[PDB]
Amino acid sequence: VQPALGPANPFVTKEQDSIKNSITGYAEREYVPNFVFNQEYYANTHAIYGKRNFDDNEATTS
Amino acid sequence: RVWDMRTRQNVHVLSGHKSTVASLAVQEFDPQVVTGSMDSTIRLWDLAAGKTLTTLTHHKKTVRALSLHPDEFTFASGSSDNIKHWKFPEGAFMGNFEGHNAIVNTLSINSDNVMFSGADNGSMCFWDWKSGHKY
Amino acid sequence: EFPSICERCLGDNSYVRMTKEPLGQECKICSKPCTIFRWIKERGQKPGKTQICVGCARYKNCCQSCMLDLQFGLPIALRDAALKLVESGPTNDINREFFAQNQQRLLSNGETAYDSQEASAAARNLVKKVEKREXXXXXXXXXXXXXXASLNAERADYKIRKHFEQYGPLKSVVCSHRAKCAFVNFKTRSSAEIAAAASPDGNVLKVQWGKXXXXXXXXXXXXXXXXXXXXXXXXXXXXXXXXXXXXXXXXXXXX
Amino acid sequence: GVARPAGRGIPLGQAPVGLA
Amino acid sequence: AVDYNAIARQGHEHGELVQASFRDLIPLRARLGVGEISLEKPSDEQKQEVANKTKLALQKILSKQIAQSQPKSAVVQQRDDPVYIRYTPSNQMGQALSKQRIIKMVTAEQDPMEPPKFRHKKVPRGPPSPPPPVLHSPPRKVSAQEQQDWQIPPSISNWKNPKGYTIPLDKR
Amino acid sequence: FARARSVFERALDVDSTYIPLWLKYIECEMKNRNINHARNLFDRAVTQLPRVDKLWYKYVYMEEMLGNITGCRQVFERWLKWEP
Amino acid sequence: KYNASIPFEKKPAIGFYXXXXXXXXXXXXXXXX
Amino acid sequence: NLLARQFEGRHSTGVAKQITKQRVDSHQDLELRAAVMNDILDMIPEGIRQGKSKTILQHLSEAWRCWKANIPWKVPGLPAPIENMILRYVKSKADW
Amino acid sequence: MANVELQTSLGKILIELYTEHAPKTCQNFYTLAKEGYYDGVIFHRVIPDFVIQGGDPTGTGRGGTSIYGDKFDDEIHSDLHHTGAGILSMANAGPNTNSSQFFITLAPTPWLDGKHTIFGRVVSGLSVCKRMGLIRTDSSDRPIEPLKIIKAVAL
Amino acid sequence: PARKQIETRPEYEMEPEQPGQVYNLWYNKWSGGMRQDPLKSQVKSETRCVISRDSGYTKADKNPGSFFCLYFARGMCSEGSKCEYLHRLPKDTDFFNANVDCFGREKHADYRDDMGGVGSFLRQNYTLYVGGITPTDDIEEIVSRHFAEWGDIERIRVLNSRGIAFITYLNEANAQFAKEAMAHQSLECLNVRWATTDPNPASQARNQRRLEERAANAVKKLLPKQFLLDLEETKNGKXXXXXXXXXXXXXXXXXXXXXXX
RNA sequence: GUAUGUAU
RNA sequence: GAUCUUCGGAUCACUUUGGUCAAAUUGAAACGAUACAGAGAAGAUUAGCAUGGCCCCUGCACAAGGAUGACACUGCGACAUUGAGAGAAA
Ligand SMILES: [Mg+2]
Ligand SMILES: [Mg+2]
Ligand SMILES: [Mg+2]
Ligand SMILES: [Mg+2]
Ligand SMILES: [Zn+2]
Repeated sequence: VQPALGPANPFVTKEQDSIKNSITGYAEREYVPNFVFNQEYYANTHAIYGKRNFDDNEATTS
Repeated sequence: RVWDMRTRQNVHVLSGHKSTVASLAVQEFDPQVVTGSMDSTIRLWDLAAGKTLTTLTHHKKTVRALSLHPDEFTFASGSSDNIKHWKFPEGAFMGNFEGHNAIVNTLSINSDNVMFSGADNGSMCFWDWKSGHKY
Repeated sequence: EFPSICERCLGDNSYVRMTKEPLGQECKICSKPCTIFRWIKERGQKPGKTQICVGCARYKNCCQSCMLDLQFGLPIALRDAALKLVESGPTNDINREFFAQNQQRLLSNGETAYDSQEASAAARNLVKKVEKREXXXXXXXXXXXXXXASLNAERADYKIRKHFEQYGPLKSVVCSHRAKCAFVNFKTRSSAEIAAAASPDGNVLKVQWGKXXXXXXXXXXXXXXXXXXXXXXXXXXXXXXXXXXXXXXXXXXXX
Repeated sequence: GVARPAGRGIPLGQAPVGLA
Repeated sequence: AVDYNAIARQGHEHGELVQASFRDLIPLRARLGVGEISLEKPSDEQKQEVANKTKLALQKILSKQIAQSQPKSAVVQQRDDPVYIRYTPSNQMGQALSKQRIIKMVTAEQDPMEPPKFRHKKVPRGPPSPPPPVLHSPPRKVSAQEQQDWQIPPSISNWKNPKGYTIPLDKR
Repeated sequence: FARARSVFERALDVDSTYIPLWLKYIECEMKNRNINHARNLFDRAVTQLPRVDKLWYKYVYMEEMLGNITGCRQVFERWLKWEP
Repeated sequence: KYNASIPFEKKPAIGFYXXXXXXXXXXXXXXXX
Repeated sequence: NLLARQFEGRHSTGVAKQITKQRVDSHQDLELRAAVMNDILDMIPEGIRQGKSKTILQHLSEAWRCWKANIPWKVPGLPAPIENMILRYVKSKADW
Repeated sequence: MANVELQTSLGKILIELYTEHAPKTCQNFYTLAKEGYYDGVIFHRVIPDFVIQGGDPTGTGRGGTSIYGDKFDDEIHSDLHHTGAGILSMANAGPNTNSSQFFITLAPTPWLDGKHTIFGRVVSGLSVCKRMGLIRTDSSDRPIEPLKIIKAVAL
Repeated sequence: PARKQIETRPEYEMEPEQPGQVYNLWYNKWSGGMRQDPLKSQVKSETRCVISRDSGYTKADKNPGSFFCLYFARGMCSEGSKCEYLHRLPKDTDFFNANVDCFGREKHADYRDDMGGVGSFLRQNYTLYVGGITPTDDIEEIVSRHFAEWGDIERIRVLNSRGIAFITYLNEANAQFAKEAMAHQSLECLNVRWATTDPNPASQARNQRRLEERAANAVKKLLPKQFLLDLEETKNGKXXXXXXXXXXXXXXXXXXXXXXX
C-alpha cells in the first residue's frame, strides 16, 4: 500500500480530486462474459421502467 | 527521405533544415542519420520518431561533407571553414583540423587514422586523426 | 479509448452498449476526420451521437455530445462570454479551422491543463459582481377623453406585463426604451379603468388614457423626458426642450 | 503461443468483473 | 546564466542536448571536469536492442501507409470482438459521483460501397520548433581593401537588355 | 499589440538571424514604452546568438536609460563568459 | 447617409517579467479610433 | 480512382512532376543556377554583403551566350575567383 | 540550538532550529544534513501561497526515512505555531509517522497546528522561498524543472 | 385532443421556369436561367397557426424528454392529435442542450451567409431579424400583438425608416420557435433572419452585460453555500465582527478544519 | 468580342 | 405453443430499429442572366518550357492539356562621419 504523506493540498475542488484517465472518469478494459452483461442489462432496465411505470410488477417466477 | 528497400515506399520525411541537405552519413547505433546543409548546421536524427536529437551549429557555412570513422565512434564534418571533427550522442566538439584554405567537398577517413580532404582548387591535404597536424 | 461524453447523456442505466465507427463526420470545429460514437439513452429515445473530435473537446472541455461544460453545466458560448476564462475568439469559417488546430498544436506538445481552482474563482467573483451592480387633474382630463381601453405608462417589459396582466384581460402590451413609454391595451374598459386607479403613482408611474430622421427625433424625445423627470425631482436646452414639447402637443391637438 | 516479460498493472476499481 | 539557459531550451519537447554556454565551443580535451574520453563504438547488446526498436517502429508505420494507399476493395475485416470497458467518472458537475458503468463497444461494420466521407482541406503548415543557439567562432577582421576586392561590376548584355535602362556607347 | 507583436514573431520564424528584424521589433516596443516586454525579447536574442555585438551593446544602453546599474553588470558579466 | 479574428497568432514568448503592460494597451486603441 | 477524385478533390500542390522530355532542358538549368547560388555563397568570405549572389549569374549567362557566339568575354575588374567559377560552370554546359 | 544552510539551484536558505523545544526532530534533521543524505534531492511539492515540501531521496512522494530507523513520534508545543510565511515543519502520514520530509510555509496555516512537528524558522533566504514557490507545475503539483538541493551544511 | 391543421398534406411536383429546369437527381432541385428569381421571391404561406386554438395534448407530453414539432410552428402538422412531438410553446422548464435546436435539428459551426433556420452553437442569439410591411405607426401595435404570443419578449425594436425589427426574446427556445412561425407570413412575406451583432460599441456592451448576467445566474446555483452565505452576508452587513470571529475559528481546508474538530 | 476574369 | 410427466416439474426459444433532419422556400453543388473589359516576351505579329502556392478545372494518370490555364514589386538599409558657419535650449 505505502501511503503518500504530506499536508494535502487544501484548495483542491471537486473536479481535480478524482483520478481520470479520460477527462470525465477513469476508463479501463473489462472481461465479462457477454451473457452476464446482457443478463445484467435487462434487469436494470426493468427497474428503471418500473419507477416510470410506478409499478413493481411482482417478482419473476416459475 | 528514408526509403523502404523492398516496398519502395517512403517511411520518413526528416523535415527541419531550411535548405539543400548537401550531405549524409549513416550508422547502426543512435545518431543513425547525420545531415548537413546550406543552413551551415547539422542535426542528429531519430530514425524511429522522425525528429532531431541535437542541433549542432558550430559551422559558419555550407556543410559539403560528413563521414564516420571506421571504429572510433566519431564523425568529421567538413566545409570551406574549419574542417571540424566531433564525438557522438551529444556530439560535443573535439577539435579543428586547421590549414585548408579552399572549399572542401570530401572527408574520407582511413582505418590507420588518415583523413583526406580534396578541395575545389585541387588542394589535397592529408591529415592525422589523433593530433590535427596535417602531414 | 471510449469518448469524452459526460455522465448526463449516458443516462439512467449503468450498462451501456455503444458502437464506434472509425471515420464518420469530420469534426464541426476542428474540421478534420474523427470517430462517431453512437448509443441509446432510454427506452424509445432517439440515439445519441458525438459531434466533436476529442482533440477539440479536450481544449474546449465539454461532453462530446451535450457540449455543456463539465464543471458547471452551462453551454460553451454562454461560458466563454460571461466567465471569459480561456478567451477564445475565431468564430469564422476558415480562421476557426486553424485557431482550433493551433490549440490542438499547443495542448498536444505542452500539456496545458484546464485549471479548475482558478476557474471556480472566476465564478464566485462573477456572482458578487452581479449583486453590486443592482393626479386629480389627470383623471378629469382623462375622463373627458373617455366620454368622447389603452393606458399610457409614462415615467422592464416582463414587469410591465406582470403588473398589468394581474389587473385584467390584456389585448396587447408595448414598450420603447428610447421612447421610455409603454401602451397597455386591455380587452375590456372595466379592467383598464380599474388598472388606471390601481397603478397611479406606483413603482416597478404616470398612468393616463392613451391616444435616420425617426431615430434622431426619438433620441431627442429621450433627452426631453430625461430632463423632465430630473427637474420635477429638483437652462437654454431646458427652454428649447419646452418649445419642442409645446410644438408636439400643438401637432397632436391639430391632427 | 509466445512468451513475454513482466508488468503487473493495478486496477483502480475493486469488486467483481460483471457488476460495476 | 543559471536560470537563463532555460530560455533557449523552452519548447523543443527534447532539449537536454541543446547548447548554452561558451563551454560548448571548448574542445573535449579541455572541458575541465571530465573523467575520460570514450572512443570505442558501444556494444552488440545495444545494437540488437536498437535494431529491434527501429524495425518494429517502421513496420507499424509502413503497415498504416499501405492501409491508406490501397482502399482494400471488398476486403472488409470484422474486428468482431465486443470490447468491454469500465468507466470511472470524475465528479463532473457534482451529484452522483461514481457507480463505474460498464460500456460495451462494438464496431459498426462499414458498407463496402460508400466512397470517402470527406474532402481534402489544404491548410498552411504550422510554425517550426524554435531555433537553437548559434555558437559561431569569433568573426574575423575584414578591412576596407578586402571588401573592395570583392567588388562585382554589374554586367550588361550584348543582346538581352530588356525594359529600358539606356546605357551610353562608351560603356560597352 | 497583437497584430504588430505577432507579425514580427511570425517573421522571426522565417529567419531567426536577421539582425535588422530583431532591432526593428525591439524599437517598436519601447516607442510605446513597455520595457519589461522587451527585456525578455532582448535576452532571447543574446542567447540565440552570442557573437552579435550589436545586440550586446544595445542590451546595456537600454539599461542605462531604464535605470538600475546592477542589472547592467550581471548582463555585462555574462558577456565576459563568452570572453569577447 | 482578416480583421475578424487575426490571421495567425504567435504568442510573445514566456512569463519572465508583464500583466501591467497589457492593461494600458487595451484602452489606447479606443483613443486612437 | 475517379470516384475518390469526386468525393475528395486533388491533393496539395506538389506531388512530383517526373521530368519527361518537354521539361528537361529547363530543369537542367534550374539546378545549375542553384549550384552556382551554392558555390558563391561559400566562395564569399564571412562578411562582404550578399548583393552579389543573384548578381553573379547575369555574367554566367552572358558568358554562356558569349561562347555560343564565339566572342571572347573579357570583363573589367571582377574577382579572379569569380572569373573562374564562371569559366568552369560554363565549360560544363558547353559539353552537355 | 544550531542552524543549517541549504544550497539550491535558485538560492541559499539559512534556518534556525528550535532544538530546545524539539530535541529528536532537530537530532534527525541535523544528522542527515551532515551525512550527505539531503544532497541532490528535489522539492517534489510546490503550492502557490501554501508550502514547498521536500526531503524525498526516492523522488517519489512515498520515500525517506529517519536516523532512528523508519519513523518517530511527533512533539507538539503550544509555543510553536504556523503564524508566518517561512516556517520549517516535518511532514507526516498520520499521528506518529515522521520521515525525513519537511516543508516551508508561504502563508499562515492555523489548521496544521497540532498535527505536524514544527522545528525551525527561516532567517535568511525568504526571497528564495517566495521565488521558489511560484514555479510552473504539472496538475500533480510537481515542478517542471526539478528544484534540487545541492548541499546541506550544518552550522 | 390536438388539432390536425391539415389532414391531407402536400405533394410536390413542379416545372418552374417553364422551359426545362431539368432536375438534378443528385440534389433534388431544378437548374436553369434566372438564378435571381430563386435568391429572392419567396411565396406566402398557405396557413399560419393560432396558439390558443391549435395547441393541446400529444403523445410527446407523456414522454419526458421530447422536442416540439417543426410543422406545428409552420401551422400544418397533419398529425395534430397523435403527433410524436410537442404541440406547445417553449417554457423555462423545457430546457434542451447546446448542440440541439429546440426542434431537435442539430446546430452547426457558424451560421449561413443569408442566415438560415438554425444558428451556431459558438455564439448565442436570443434575437430575430425581420423585414416587414409598413402601413403607418400602428405597425408597433401589430408587431407587439403577434410576436408577444409566441414567447416571452425582452425588447421589441422597430426601425420605421427601414421596415426592420430586432426582436430579442426571454428564453432562447422561444427565439428559435418564434422565427419559424413568424417567417413566411403577412401583416410580401415577412423575412426572418438571425441577427448580426448590432452596430456601435455601447449597445454591444449592453448586450454583453445581459449575457454575463445570464451566466452569473446560471453559475449561482453551483457555488458553495458558505461562499453563497458570504456574499449574501456581506451585502446584509453593508458583519465585520462576524468575519473576525470566523477567521479566529479557522486559525479541503474547510474539510480539514472540520475533520480536526 | 471569344478564349479569360471583375461587379450585381 | 411442442416433447417427456404428479395438476407440482422440467426441457427447447432471449432485447429489433445504418438515422444529415419527422412534411422539398431559411443549413450540404453554380451556374446562369446582365453589364463592363477584352488576351506573355521593352516595333509589330508570333511556338513554347519552366518558376512559387491558402487559385483550380479536364484526366485512371508520377502522360498531357486548359491563353505559355490564371495570378505573381522592384522605397529600406546594423550609420559612421570630417571641417567650418548660424540658430534655440543647460
Ligand atoms: Mg500546360
Ligand atoms: Mg500564346
Ligand atoms: Mg494551346
Ligand atoms: Mg505555368
Ligand atoms: Zn475535432
